[PDB]
Amino acid sequence: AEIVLDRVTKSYPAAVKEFSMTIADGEFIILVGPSGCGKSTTLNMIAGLEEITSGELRIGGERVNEKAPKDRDIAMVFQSYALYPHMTVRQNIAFPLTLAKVPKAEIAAKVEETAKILDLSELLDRKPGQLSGGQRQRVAMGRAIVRSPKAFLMDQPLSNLDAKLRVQMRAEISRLQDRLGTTTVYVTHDQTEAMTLGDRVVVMLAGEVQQIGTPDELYSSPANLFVAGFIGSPAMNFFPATRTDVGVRLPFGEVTLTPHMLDLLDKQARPENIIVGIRPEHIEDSALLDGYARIRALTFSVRADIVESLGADKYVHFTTNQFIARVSADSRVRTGEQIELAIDTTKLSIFDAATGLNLTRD
Amino acid sequence: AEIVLDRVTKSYPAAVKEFSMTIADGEFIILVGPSGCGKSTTLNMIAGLEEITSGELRIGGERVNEKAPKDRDIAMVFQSYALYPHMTVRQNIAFPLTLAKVPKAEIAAKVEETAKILDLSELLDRKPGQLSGGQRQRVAMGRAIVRSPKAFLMDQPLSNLDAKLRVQMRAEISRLQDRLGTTTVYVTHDQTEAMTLGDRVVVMLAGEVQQIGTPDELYSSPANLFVAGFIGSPAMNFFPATRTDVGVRLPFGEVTLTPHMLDLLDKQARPENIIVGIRPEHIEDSALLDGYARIRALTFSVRADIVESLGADKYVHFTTNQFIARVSADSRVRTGEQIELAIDTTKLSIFDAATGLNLTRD
Amino acid sequence: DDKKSERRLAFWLIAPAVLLMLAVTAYPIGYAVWLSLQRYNLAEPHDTEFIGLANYVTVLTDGYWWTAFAVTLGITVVSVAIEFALGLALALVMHRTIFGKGAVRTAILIPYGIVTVAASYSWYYAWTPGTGYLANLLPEGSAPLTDQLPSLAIVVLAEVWKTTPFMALLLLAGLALVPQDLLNAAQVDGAGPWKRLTKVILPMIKPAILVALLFRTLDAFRIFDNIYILTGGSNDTGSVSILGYDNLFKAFNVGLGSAISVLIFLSVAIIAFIYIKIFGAAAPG
Amino acid sequence: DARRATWWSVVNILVIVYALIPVLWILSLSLKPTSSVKDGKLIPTEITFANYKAIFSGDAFTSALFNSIGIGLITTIIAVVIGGMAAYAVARLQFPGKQLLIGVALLIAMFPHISLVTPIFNMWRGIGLFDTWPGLIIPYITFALPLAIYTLSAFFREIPWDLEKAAKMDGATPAQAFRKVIAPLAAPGIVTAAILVFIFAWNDLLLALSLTATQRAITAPVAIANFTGSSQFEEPTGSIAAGAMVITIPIIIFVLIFQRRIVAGLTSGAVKG
Amino acid sequence: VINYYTPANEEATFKAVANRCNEQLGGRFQIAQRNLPKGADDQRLQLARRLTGNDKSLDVMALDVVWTAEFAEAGWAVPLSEDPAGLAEADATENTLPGPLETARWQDELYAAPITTNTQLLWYRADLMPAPPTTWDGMLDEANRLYREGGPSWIAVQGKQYEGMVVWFNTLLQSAGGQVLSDDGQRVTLTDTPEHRAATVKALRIIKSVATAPGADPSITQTDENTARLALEQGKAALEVNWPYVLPSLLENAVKGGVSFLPLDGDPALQGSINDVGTFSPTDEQFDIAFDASKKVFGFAPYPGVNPDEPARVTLGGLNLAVASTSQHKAEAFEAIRCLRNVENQRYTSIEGGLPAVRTSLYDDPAFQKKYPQYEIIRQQLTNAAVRPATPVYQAVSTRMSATLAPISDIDPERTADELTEAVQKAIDGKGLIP
Ligand SMILES: Nc1ncnc2c1ncn2[C@@H]1O[C@H](COP(=O)(O)OP(=O)(O)OP(=O)(O)O)[C@@H](O)[C@H]1O
Ligand SMILES: Nc1ncnc2c1ncn2[C@@H]1O[C@H](COP(=O)(O)OP(=O)(O)OP(=O)(O)O)[C@@H](O)[C@H]1O
Ligand SMILES: OC[C@H]1O[C@H](O[C@H]2O[C@H](CO)[C@@H](O)[C@H](O)[C@H]2O)[C@H](O)[C@@H](O)[C@@H]1O
Ligand SMILES: [Mg+2]
Ligand SMILES: [Mg+2]
Repeated sequence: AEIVLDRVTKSYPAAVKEFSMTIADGEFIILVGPSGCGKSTTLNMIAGLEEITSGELRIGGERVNEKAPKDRDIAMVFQSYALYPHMTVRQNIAFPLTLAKVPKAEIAAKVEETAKILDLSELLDRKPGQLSGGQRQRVAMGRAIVRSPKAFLMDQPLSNLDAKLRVQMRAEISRLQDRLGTTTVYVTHDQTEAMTLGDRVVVMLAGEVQQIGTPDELYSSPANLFVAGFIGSPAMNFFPATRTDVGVRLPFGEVTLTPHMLDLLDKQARPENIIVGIRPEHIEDSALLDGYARIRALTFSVRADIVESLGADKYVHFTTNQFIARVSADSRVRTGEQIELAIDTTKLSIFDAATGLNLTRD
Repeated sequence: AEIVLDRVTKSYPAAVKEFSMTIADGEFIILVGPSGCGKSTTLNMIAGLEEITSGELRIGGERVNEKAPKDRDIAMVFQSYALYPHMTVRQNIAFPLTLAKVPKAEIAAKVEETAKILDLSELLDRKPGQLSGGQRQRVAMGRAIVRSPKAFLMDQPLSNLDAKLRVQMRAEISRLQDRLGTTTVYVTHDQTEAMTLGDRVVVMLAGEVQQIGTPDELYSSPANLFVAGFIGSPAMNFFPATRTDVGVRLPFGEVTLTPHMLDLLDKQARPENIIVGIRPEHIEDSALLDGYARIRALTFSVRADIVESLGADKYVHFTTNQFIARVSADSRVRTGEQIELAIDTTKLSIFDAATGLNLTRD
Repeated sequence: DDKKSERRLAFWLIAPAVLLMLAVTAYPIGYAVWLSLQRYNLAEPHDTEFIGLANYVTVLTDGYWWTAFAVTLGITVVSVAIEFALGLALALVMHRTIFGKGAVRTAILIPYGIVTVAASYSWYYAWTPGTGYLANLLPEGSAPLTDQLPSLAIVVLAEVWKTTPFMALLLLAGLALVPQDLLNAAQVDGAGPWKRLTKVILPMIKPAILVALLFRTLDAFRIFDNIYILTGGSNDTGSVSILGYDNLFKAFNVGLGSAISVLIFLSVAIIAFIYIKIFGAAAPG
Repeated sequence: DARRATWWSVVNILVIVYALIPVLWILSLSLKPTSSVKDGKLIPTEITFANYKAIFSGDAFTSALFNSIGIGLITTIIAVVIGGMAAYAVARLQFPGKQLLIGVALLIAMFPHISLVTPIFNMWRGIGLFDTWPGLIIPYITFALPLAIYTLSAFFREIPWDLEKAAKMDGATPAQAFRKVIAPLAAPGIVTAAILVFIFAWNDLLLALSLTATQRAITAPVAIANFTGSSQFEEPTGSIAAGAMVITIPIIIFVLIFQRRIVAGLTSGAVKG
Repeated sequence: VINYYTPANEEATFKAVANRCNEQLGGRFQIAQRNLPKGADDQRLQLARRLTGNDKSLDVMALDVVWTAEFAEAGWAVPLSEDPAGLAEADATENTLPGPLETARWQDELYAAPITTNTQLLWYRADLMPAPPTTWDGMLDEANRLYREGGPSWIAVQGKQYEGMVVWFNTLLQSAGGQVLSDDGQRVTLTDTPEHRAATVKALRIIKSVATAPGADPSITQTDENTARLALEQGKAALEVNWPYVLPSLLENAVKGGVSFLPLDGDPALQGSINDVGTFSPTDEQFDIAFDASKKVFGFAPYPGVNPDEPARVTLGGLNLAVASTSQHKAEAFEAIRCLRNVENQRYTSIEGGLPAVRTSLYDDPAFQKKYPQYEIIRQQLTNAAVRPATPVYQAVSTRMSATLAPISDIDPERTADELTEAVQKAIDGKGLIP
């Protein structure tokens, strides 16, 4: 149901701050936060575990807190794996369902279909301990896929699998939830899974949330200059700047463009110190089209020596420090300062250090 | 030193069946492969654990295949963490230092510098039961980084960490090994971290190795038709073909007419069930001048209706099966009859069935 | 190497244990069987020679031994069976506590250190018509010690109360091993407070009950103290250990006391065999 | 949270009453004069302490309580230490834990002690120290070993295997994995075989009843049985069931010391990925 | 040096006597008492396992009177006629009460010298009974008449399934002729001739109608002698037969409120004392007034017989001394044993001891009657005293003769005679398993 987490907080002899937000039914939500940022603790709390300290949580219109974890019909896939060592995998998958409607003419098909889904149907003999990581993970995930509860709570559910297994699980994990079944709280810091699956993503840091938008409203218009420099693993590099509205600045350069976005920046008294926030995916090599049909694309890149290959398209360690730009595969460069680039000066994230709310979009 | 594995078979029915290769000093060997193909078993058989059945390991001028694992001087990080749940993180990292050489004036600073490296200085005196998952991972890596040992072995040492911290950790690991570390085997699945660290990768499926080439000659020119569908994450080789050396068609039209290497391609002279295997990172929209600053690169005029908008580099699913294609962000696309897809006909690497090598680069 | 480097350690590791266990117990066992091989009386020493299995065939062909056997067995299989079911609850209250910081955790363990004679006289005085804190609670002139069945009831109660801190300690020590994440996932997977037990917490300690279900049903099989000090043989209630005491110490009939000791060594070894075979996972395997 | 604090305060007295009222009746017998020992009345009237000053008459009970408080704290130590070696070698090792050592350590303890006493008596007669601690200690240890073997060989093989692996990797010789790796995790597995051995060798009266002669090593549970109040055929309830309230002091201040190492859930080193 | 062993129940008196014969007597050779446990059968087991080992020690030792000589039938305790031309048989029976000189002979010679004797005798509440019964068939008849009151009809005996049962049954057996085994140690003369059988069935019918008496109730099947000494002290018993300790017991107990319904609050002379565990030695005057106050409600009489005033030949007890055969030197033991039972030793052992001593004419002087005012009767209970059955093995036959009598209730007199006799036979021939 509509899980309304109104001002939740845990403490320790400090782990989450006021988590005021809601999660409607049917839609996803994907937490993401650097490392130890009240993330698995939020799931432990919204489950029956980790009794709250602030004093509010409402699964649906109810007032369900300090209640037994059993009476909240919530499934879970922990960061760790329970994976009861004495049972086999058949029983590990049938456990949460056999404490439910019993008839054995149901489990016999259920623990077979939900094991062919995760590609395990051939491995229904061994017991945990005789299984590798990419199999224990799948079994732990199946133990919550098989439940069909009123809420799926997957906590880093697919961490160590291969690429094609991951791209098939990301398919059959939403091709399953789309029928019905949950307001799921997915947890992952993968930067592709939080963009292809969630209907509403959530970035957080040390408890406090930052942005609760959609997987595109964050890549395009990020607020508070941290989700800005966080999502998009080749993180948006940050050049300094001066106030100078019309032509703002560059580390080596001042001429800029796009007055079509200063109509609202007109009303600003922000400190003159300004971060310009250019994402690397917007840069090209000027030896391709000079940016656009218009030759002028601010040919500025000079010093690049660390050209990491990465196959599909390579990364130049752009230095005017320690910036990164990405150029295409056929780019004829190998540790040579002949890579005068072309940035796109119609889209970029002006910012400042104090409040960093320079989103100024929509 | 020089770890020379020769036909290291293990099974208990199975496991890795035939593993024959060498690892000289200095270079990594980043093992990759799908879940349940045997990587952890390989690292264990290298470290002595899980005694090999019919193999002959070798390290330097001897045959260390039955010696005690204690007598090899080999650090390790497991899939699991194997963290001592009572020793506070301080002693938990200082443990290997408290086994052979114990000058406390040195141990009190080595562990401090190490905890500074891995961003653990704050949560340094705590027991690994009140830590997070990422922090447990970083501590299990810290227990192996501060040893200056005779060799390395790492088994997904950064599985659950944000990309931001992940890239810094990868750069630091590269620096450390650049100082000195021999045979830093590195089992990992994130394709973006198997092409920037490993100076040589080993793709394997069900024990048997596939290729031991550099991570450039692996993505550019794949072998055995599997290391093409496994690396290069959104890979695609679903296209059938029908050879007509001058006129050879495709499910869309004339594509492959490349006499500058077609000589070897015809020298192959193999069954007519060949596969072209066109990457997704080269199918494009109708924006750039086609061919190579030209036209008639077979604009596909595809009719699919599936778009994934992760970031500013979208993926279109096109079937008219289940093909995929990278597309620049500027192409305003939707779920209707839409963009004519143009493919550059210079990077094809045509495959063939019933033998499944068709390397076509030699 | 490792094969040699582990057994060369293990032999010198178990050397003192088995060495001491064979230095002062092999010859006594051999002598206790020798005394069974042939008639022997301490009242007339060296007045006897080899007789064979006469002692065995005469102890198996009486009625005074099957009676002392169908009582010790009928007491063991009802004392340990209730002791386990009560020790589970006692260990749970002893482990899931919030105030049991030595408050209950040791007040549940002092009733095991009380010496057996000073703790059997307590029950013998407790149940006497006229004298005893509870014997007066019964109706006028009850005396539940003169008749058979109430005597068996009180002799099994004085064993339950005595040895409950022996299987309310192993089922706790071997229960503090169960990791928290397992019980946590059992909790979140739709399992109450009982369905958790026998499903996720019990099959883990299955090698921790094999020590509290195999080292009790030996001692509670050779019950001698709480049945001799407490109505030692009235109306055919004597156990088998009292029958091995009477015919050996207070009769000097060694040639038969040794046979009656071996005849319960065998009958308890069959129980140990059945228990080791029924549990699978055990001490050696 | 009074809900889980009233149930847990009633089921915290309905045990400390059940397991205490006999150890209150023994006290009531111990604190009564020799005229009202047999009128019931669990709460004693006219309480006096003649029984304790009676048992403590010069050099009667002190030399039999020292000879036990200083023999238990030796049999426990030497039966856990060398009784843990074979346990660690049968649990975490391959060959020695055969069906021979186990099949012998299973028959040793279970054999009835009654028929076994006289051979040990006539052995210790002319072989060495018959009526002192080493003559009394060795049988205690030899009959307590199987307990301290089956209580450690079942809690020394429930340590997660990856912990042993991580101990091997760092280069820890087996004299250090047993000291800093596998021991503190089995702290609730050692303080449960260092208490049972103590309670077994502290209140048994089948061996020390015949294998002891004089004030030199006459233990308490046997110098507490042969008491004479005033007449031959009588039970000095002022000295039996009233010296137990003194012999139970160490078995209180020992459990109260070793109940700390029984700490709740202690291991977080599991799969976690 | 000679180191005689004595039970721990009466050991301080023997320590003082050992002193008075080792240090007070000339410096010939010292003596000690390295005692042995008080289990009363544990002691026999310990002595047996010591003498079997042939350990050259344990010169002289104290053995109970029931181990007449069957202890020394294989040669454990040396006879007296094998003295080093000493005075063994000339002093151990020069003149000693005709009773305890029977419980030391084996067949035709003595193997020991008795030091302590003990005889049962009725203890009746002199308050409400001026006619102490002298016939068992009238002894329970008195209680039947007395049934009007609720609890004085409790006949208190010692009939628990232990040595008490046989030591109370043998009195009644021999009080009408016949011996359990025989005048020797080969046969079982219990029911052979009708003369013998005319008595066993009446003994069984008197030991049945007292336990199924109109006033007697349960707790009489599991009653040893302690219940028999405490039923009279509580106030719910009128007849009870016990050893001669109960008079000192009552006179030192009923001071502390545990009275037999006589007031005996305690004169402020001894009440003015906080006397330690032992409440003895009030300079004999508080003792005098206490006994005089207990005179009217505490009466005794010679043991109640079954025959027409042929007094019941009681079954005596005590403790004898014997020189062991496990000593390569024994002359010193034979010399010291007769200095351990002499005038002063055997005077002290009862004057300020517990066990009634035995001498030629000790029981007939003002030097003895100051402690045992039942001496005029205890010196006659020791002449026609029916010893416990002479046997080459005792510990076996008794735990079968009492096992047959374990459920006293419903013994059905006329039946169980044959079962008891065949049980004794199976005990005496060596065939069967002891229960
Ligand atoms: N048992 C504990 N005792 C004290 N502090 C704790 C404990 N468990 C967690 N914390 C605190 O909370 C943090 C863990 O929060 P959370 O569960 O969200 O982390 P996580 O999601 O596992 O981390 P990550 O994904 O970065 O690995 C720790 O870094 C610590 O600051
Ligand atoms: N203890 C065991 N007993 C029997 N078979 C086992 C055992 N452990 C592993 N296996 C077999 O090995 C297979 C996995 O091989 P291995 O452990 O080498 O893979 P891995 O490379 O660690 O896996 P992944 O790549 O998914 O992390 C299992 O599917 C199983 O069949
Ligand atoms: O501690 C009292 C309980 O244990 C007793 O165990 C003793 O007797 C056993 C044989 O009968 C011996 O094996 C053991 O060594 C003794 O300690 C007894 O078994 C129980 O009846 C007591 O309740
Ligand atoms: Mg986490
Ligand atoms: Mg693996």
